[PDB]
Amino acid sequence: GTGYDLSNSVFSPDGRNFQVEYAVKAVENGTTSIGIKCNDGVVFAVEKLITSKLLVPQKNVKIQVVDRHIGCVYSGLIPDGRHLVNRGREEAASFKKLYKTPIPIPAFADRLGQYVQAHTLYNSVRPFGVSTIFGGVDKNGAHLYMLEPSGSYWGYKGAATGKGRQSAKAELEKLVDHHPEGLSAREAVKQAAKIIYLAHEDNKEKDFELEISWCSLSETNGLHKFVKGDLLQEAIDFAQKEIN
Amino acid sequence: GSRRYDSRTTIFSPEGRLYQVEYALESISHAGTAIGIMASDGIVLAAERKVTSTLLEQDTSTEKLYKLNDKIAVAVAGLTADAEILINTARIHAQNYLKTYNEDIPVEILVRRLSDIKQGYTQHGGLRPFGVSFIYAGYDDRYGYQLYTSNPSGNYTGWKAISVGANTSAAQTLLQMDYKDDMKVDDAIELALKTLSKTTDSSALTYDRLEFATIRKGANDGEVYQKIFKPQEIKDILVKTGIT
Amino acid sequence: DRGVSTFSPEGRLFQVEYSLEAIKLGSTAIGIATKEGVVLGVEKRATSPLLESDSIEKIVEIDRHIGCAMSGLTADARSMIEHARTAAVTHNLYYDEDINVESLTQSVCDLALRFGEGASGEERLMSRPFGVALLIAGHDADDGYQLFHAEPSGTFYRYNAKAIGSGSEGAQAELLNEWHSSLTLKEAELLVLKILKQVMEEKLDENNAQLSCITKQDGFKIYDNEKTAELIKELKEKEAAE
Amino acid sequence: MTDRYSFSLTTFSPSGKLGQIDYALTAVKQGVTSLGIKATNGVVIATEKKSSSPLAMSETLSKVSLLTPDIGAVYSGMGPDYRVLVDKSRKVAHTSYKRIYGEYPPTKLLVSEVAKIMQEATQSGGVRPFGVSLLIAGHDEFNGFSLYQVDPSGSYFPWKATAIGKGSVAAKTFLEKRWNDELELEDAIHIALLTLKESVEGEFNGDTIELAIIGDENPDLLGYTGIPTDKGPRFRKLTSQEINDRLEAL
Amino acid sequence: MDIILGIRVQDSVILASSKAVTRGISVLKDSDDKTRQLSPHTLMSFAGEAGDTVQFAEYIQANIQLYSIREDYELSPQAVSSFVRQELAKSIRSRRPYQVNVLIGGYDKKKNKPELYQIDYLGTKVELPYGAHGYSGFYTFSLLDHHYRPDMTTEEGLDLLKLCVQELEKRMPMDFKGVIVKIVDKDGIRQVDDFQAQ
Amino acid sequence: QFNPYGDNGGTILGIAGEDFAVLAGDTRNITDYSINSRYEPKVFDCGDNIVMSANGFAADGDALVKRFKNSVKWYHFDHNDKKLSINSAARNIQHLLYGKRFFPYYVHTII
Amino acid sequence: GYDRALSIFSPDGHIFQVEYALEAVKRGTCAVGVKGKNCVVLGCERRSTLKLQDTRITPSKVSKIDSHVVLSFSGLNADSRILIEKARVEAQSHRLTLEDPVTVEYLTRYVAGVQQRYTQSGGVRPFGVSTLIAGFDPRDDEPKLYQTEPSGIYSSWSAQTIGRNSKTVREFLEKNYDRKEPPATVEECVKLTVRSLLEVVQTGAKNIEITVVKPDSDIVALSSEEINQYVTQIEQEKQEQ
Amino acid sequence: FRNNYDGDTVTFSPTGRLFQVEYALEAIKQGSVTVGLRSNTHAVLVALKRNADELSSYQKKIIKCDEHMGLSLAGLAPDARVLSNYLRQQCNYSSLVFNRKLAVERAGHLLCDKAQKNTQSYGGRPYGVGLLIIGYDKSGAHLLEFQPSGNVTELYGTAIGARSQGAKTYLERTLDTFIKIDGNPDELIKAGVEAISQSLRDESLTVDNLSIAIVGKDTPFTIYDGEAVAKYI
Amino acid sequence: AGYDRHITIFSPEGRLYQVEYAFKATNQTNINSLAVRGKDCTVVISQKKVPDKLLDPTTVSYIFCISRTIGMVVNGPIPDARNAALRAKAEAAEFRYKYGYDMPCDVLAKRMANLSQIYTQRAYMRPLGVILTFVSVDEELGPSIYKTDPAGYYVGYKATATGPKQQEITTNLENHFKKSKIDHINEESWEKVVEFAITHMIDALGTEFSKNDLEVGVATKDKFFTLSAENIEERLVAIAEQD
Repeated sequence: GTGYDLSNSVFSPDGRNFQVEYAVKAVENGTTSIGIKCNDGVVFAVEKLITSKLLVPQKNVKIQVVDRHIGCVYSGLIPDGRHLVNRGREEAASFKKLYKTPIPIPAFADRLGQYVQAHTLYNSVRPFGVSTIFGGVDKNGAHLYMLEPSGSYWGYKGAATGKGRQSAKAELEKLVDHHPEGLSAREAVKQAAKIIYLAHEDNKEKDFELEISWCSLSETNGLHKFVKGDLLQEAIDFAQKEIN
Repeated sequence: GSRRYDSRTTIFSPEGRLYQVEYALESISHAGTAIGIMASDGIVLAAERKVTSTLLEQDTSTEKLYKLNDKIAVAVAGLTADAEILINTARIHAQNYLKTYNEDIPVEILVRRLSDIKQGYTQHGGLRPFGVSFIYAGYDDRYGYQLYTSNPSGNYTGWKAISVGANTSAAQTLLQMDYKDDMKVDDAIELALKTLSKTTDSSALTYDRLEFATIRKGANDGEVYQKIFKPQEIKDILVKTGIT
Repeated sequence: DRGVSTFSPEGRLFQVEYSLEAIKLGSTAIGIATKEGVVLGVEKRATSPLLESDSIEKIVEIDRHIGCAMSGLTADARSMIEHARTAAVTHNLYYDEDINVESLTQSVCDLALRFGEGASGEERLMSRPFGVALLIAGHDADDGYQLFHAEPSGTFYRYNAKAIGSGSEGAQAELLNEWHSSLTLKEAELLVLKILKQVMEEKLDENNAQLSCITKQDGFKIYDNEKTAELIKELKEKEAAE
Repeated sequence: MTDRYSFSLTTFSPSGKLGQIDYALTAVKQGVTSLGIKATNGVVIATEKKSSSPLAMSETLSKVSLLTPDIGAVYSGMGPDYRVLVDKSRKVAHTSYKRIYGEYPPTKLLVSEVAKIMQEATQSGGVRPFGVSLLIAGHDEFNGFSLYQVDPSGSYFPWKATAIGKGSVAAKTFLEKRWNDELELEDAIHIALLTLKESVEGEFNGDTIELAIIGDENPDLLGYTGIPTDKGPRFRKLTSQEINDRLEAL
Repeated sequence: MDIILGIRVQDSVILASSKAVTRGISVLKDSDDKTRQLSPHTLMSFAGEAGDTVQFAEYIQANIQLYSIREDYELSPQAVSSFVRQELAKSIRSRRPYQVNVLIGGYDKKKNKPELYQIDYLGTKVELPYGAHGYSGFYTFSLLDHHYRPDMTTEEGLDLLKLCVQELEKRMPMDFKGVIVKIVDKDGIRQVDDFQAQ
Repeated sequence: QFNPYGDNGGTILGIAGEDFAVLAGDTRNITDYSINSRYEPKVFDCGDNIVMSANGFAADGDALVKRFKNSVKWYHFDHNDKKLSINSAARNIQHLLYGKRFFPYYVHTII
Repeated sequence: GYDRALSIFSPDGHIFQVEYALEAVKRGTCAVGVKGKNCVVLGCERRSTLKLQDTRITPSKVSKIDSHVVLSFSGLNADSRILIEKARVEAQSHRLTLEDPVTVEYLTRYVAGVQQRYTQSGGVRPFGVSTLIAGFDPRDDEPKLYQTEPSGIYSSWSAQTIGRNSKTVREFLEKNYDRKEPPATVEECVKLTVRSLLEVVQTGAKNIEITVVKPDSDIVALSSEEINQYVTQIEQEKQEQ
Repeated sequence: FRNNYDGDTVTFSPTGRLFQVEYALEAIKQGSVTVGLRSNTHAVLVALKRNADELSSYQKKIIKCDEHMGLSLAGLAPDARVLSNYLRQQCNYSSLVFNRKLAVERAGHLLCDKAQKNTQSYGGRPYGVGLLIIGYDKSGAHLLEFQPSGNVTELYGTAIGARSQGAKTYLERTLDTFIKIDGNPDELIKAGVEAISQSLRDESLTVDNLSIAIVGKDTPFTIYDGEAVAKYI
Repeated sequence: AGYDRHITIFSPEGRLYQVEYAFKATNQTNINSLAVRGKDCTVVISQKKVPDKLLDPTTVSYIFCISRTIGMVVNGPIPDARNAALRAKAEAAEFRYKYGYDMPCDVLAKRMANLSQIYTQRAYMRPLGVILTFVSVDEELGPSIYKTDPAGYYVGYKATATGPKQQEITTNLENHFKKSKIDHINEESWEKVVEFAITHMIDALGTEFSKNDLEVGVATKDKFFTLSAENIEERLVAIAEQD
């Protein structure tokens, strides 16, 4: 029959979970965001559509840090994204409290994975309306991840989700082939600023505001930090220049 | 959510009837017939075993006559399993009463309790009612021999003779026709077998398809005695009353 | 089925909007606030001549300086009144003073949206909204005489005059013209009595209608039949006199 | 989260039927045949080890389980439902009896306990009835040998012999013809093997058939000595070989 | 403690309970009725801890009265005492046990015989021809053991009781301000308004 | 064992004039024979023209004052900024204190 | 765990489950109550769908809540039992804490509250019962008669009836009861009650039971004959014309 | 379509929408207009109070959460009470435990998170009210816009409610002007009123009809109603 | 009525459609795997497909290390597989803590099968769309393979296969054993057992594999471990020098 798509934990005859797929739709309808794993860290960037001149510039920050070494950016229903970081933050706090060492990126990823997957087990909850790109540096270098509303996640060389994920992935794959030896924090920051600018075409209608953050074992000491001032403007230029 | 699959077992019909109770009764109406007849010197409980076999161990079987107390017994019509749940809680109420007052529980008090439990599954909890109807035969020093009846609704009433289960309409007419206040236990025993014998949906009325019990006050003693007839005893009496 | 706390496509809560319909079917209740006190009057509306009309209590005292009238499923209003009386008394115990009319109302309205089958926000145990609206009237040192209209929505409004119940829209239009910022308590009394008479299916007498008021001096009082009957007559006269 | 299914999933239909229970029975009907025969000095329960693949190890999956040293069970219907029932059965025999009276429960009582667990899954909120019918065989000092059948409804009845599952009707008929109240245990095992043969399509050997008995005490299977009153378990699962030895004189 | 005596004669049970209520250094009242009627034919006297004493009695009374209306029947004295014993037996292993001792005197209309039950706060129950709680037994039992007879008339009972009370007034250190007496028989419960000088 | 209480010394005084009132208190806070501070305010302005001081065990005195000040704040919130009359504050404080009837605020408070 | 809202509002502003609760009351056997000048009389009708019952033990209709108050009802018998118990318990509790038996109005207000509560609580359906409660307030001789329904609403009546054909019997009472001169006698009050029941019972000597309640816990139910004698003297009143 | 996916907040539509939330957002549009704007020294809330009858009052739409924070509501009043009360507690907690005033941006996050919980679980309903939060903290003047979907945004100015778009275009135009009304509250307020009027149509803001609140550098959040706002009509 | 297809209640035929559809989900990954038992080791081969070039190949796996001795390969969506992995690890760690010895492979399989059976009976819990294959060298049973499914069913195997092309792998293996007449790969080294495993994986699937097309797990006395791309390459080279 039908109706297999009205309840969350229901398997359709083809073994799918429609409510989780519908969530993905809300994710694709959101701003484009990305991640780039360099040789000693990771960079995060995201598009911020400027609805009007009334939005105080540089204020409504989207990227979030977890603990002190993890960055998270997401596309889709923003409130769902914050909800997931709050959990992440509790998850990292708990882990550190018992084991003393800050939570390893892979371990953190599964914590978020298990939690999100949990919201696809009952019909009393709704799946998350976001795809998240998060990562950082730990005992064994850098790690970049992307988590889907289904709870699925993997390690990535580069990742993107949202409105212009195709343009993004396209550019990311190029970088992957042309740099088998690994990009650098400094370089990834500029590159990321470009991918965002290019990917902004699928939304060239509204003006936007770029946001970048990074976690580099050499540029930030393995601590997550936002790219501001000079370094930021330098990347905005590098983009505006290669956008023509 | 779950609301979708909630049958709502405890609501009123536009006519002011309880759906589940009515259907449970409809269920009981297909159960083996059970009869209860009160004489001046005792009570008689007779029931027809619904479905049997050559291989069914009748000596060890019990599906319609249960001992609740030393002075109270019930005849069951409906879901045996449901009945056993109530039987057990019934047996406990009796012992709690005994422990508290150091006197056997008056027959009505025990029936009202059990009926109250049934009434509950009728007003709250969202669970299906028990598909059971009881005929209580008991004795107490305040009303002597008593005969009661309770059904899925939780309603109970007293009788001189009554039946529950299949073809009660016919059975009740036959009893109303030949019952006399001055009867004697033996008269009652004979009437009970005659009634079943005429309402049976089976070929003949053999002993391997009957359950029989009597509550008398043994003249040579001064106390009450319950007797759950054994296969042979049922076979005997069946020959005497002329059913062979 | 559908949740008891679902939003209609227009941004309204079904159970609450339907609640308002049940209230329309209720007996008319009117309140008028003057600088000399507030008057509250209701339509007894007995369902038979054998029903002893004075056992109809649709005007109750909350505290000495607060009283209220109800319209709709009146049985639903018992716990609201219980809650209100407890609130007013409790406040006095804690602060050695009188609860402000507005606060008391706000407390009652706080129960309003406490319904659901498991609404995430606390523990709203109540399967449906109340099916009755209230006219809360009183006096206090800060804002003097006040008249409030508390709905099952959880919102309340202050009025100089207000009618709720079956004859509400008709009666409200009336109050619009009749009310002015310098009415006297008596002008308010006769006025409430008149509007009731217009919308009541029955011929208003001191048996199927009840008046009451609240004044700083004597507090909330429910007018006894004899006192009201004299006012009925006085109305009939002033009316026949033009 | 949290089970918000606190209402019955099994209810009465206008005809008075309890649908879910019927369907469970239907699921039982598709199950592999299993039977039980009560002799004068023992009881035998048997079923077919319908291997779902030749790569699977048929031993690892036993359909005949020991509940207490004198009680065993076999089924027809949904194996997983049966597996958990067996765990619950073994535990209830301890919690609600052995830990109270210091002795294992008599067959009827345990069966009664099992039936209760099944009755509940017929009325409790948020669950479906168990899709299995069990045949429990045991022996106790005051009741001797017995054989019971427990249905998804929670009902149970004592039998002299019976069968459940796929070819229950045919098998039940064949048993009514060979059963008498003077059968010895070995005679019952024989009749069991014959009855089971009709219900089996392919291979019929001690590796495709599972059969256990409740008979005399097995001191050799006790594990220790020194306590006179402890003579060993009456429950014993026949070995692949022991079955073949009998299939020859079949 | 207070005086609590009970004497079971041929056709009735008599309960005598001291009237004094002392709190510290002062005797607050001298007309206290340490009794509660549980049912038309069942009376209960009591002594013990300051507040628990009446709280308990009234709790029992309410329960027996509720049973009477629900069943439209009066529980036998035996049934009532078993109910009371169980209440006390629960209370003894609770957070704060009721420290109350009681005498239950009733007339069993069905057996047509008077019955006396003594039950202490531990839930210890026993049926007797006569009994007491506290030190009362110590002074009066030798007299009762002596003059008591199963066929005594209510009048003889009241006389034996009078003798007991005089012994109590002679040898006991405290002034319990006399006793209030009550009789339970086939016709209910009545109070001997004249014992201040019988 | 652990003792939840302590004595911080100090003394306070409250005098009601006909149309004015005063609440004074030394500013010395002590522990046994030691001085913890020569200047540690003990009398406070709690708004709505009310002055208060809870002398005795300093931790409790601070907790109370802090709790009462918050009470005034919520009073305004819940009663359209109605000023809290001295008599109303007094009744309020009675409840604050009695709330810990079985683990008292070891202070003598005056307003 | 089960807390589904079973009693909810429908578009027209109705609570169907409570509406249907009343439908169950209409199906119940008729009950009537009329207050005299110094007594209240409660009459009920007995069904006959099945007759061969034991009248000694079968639960009767008029129940005592306390020695001075009784309660009769129409609707689901099982449900009525739950109300009687709660009321009886509340009657004892009230005596225990206020040191005075309940007034008839208090006891009625209580029952009504329990009923109202079941109209807006999850996981429960309303009581399919409507009641008549009557008696005399402690140390008062003025008769009291009240009525409650599934919704939780209540009020007092001079005379009232609930159950099947209550419409009919109410009319009789409406054009047969004078507030000016209420049945000044227990006898002329019990008669007015039987007359109102005969309009619907249709010759029911064993199908009619009356209970008389007087001040100071004076309650008693008549036996077949006593009533049968009232029916008799009444059928003559008709023929004598 | 929609009909089968708007029965509650725990259901996504085939296109990734949450109707119950969108329906909630609809209650806001049906609500009376309210405006907010801020210079670098002050933040002003100008809200048009709406009346039921001409015998009724004009429902209060401005609430104070602390001495340095407050908000204006549009939509389900009861919900604004719940949210404003929750906000009052957080501001209160911050002061008591940390002796620190809660940052306006922090209050925004807290609101968003409370609102979000009511859009992912069965049984609850989204809040049906819009909020404009203004306040002056350690980083200056701030104006926030809260949406029931859980989205909170920091703006220089904005408006919500019926015809809100009128005033919203005005402000977006007057931007460079009002954002510099530093040190002069009365001017800022006049600008607020000259914006709220851009959404009129029915009547014209009166004395018992207008409601204004302000907070700033040296101005504890305060509310002006009636005659106190006469000098602005 | 038609809801008997949404929650796990019986259908008129006595079926549980949700359990059936859950089985359908196990093939979503389009991955095939198989396990075989050596003389003293257990091996599990599974296809490894990494479609995206932006993925970090090293984080793509469906094989898990449940304990020092138990290994688990999962057929089905990764999020459900990771849910089952975490639970199994927890169950195994606790068993050791409470009972004093390592949880046996078969027992863990039974525990996981029982958990699944519950989702089969309780309405609020959905089944997990996965099939779990546990392997190890049990201290009492020797090389072991136990597999559970969404039905809550489980059994031990001499060898087994799972995935879209399960039937082909199975018949291949069946044939080999009918021939060899023993229930295991008579090899002393696990390296040769891994080679047998991959060889038959190729025959049955008619496909060639590079070192990055496979994923291998090996269970030996007191230790289960997975092979590296290079450990596998060495294996691939060996099978090459024979064909």
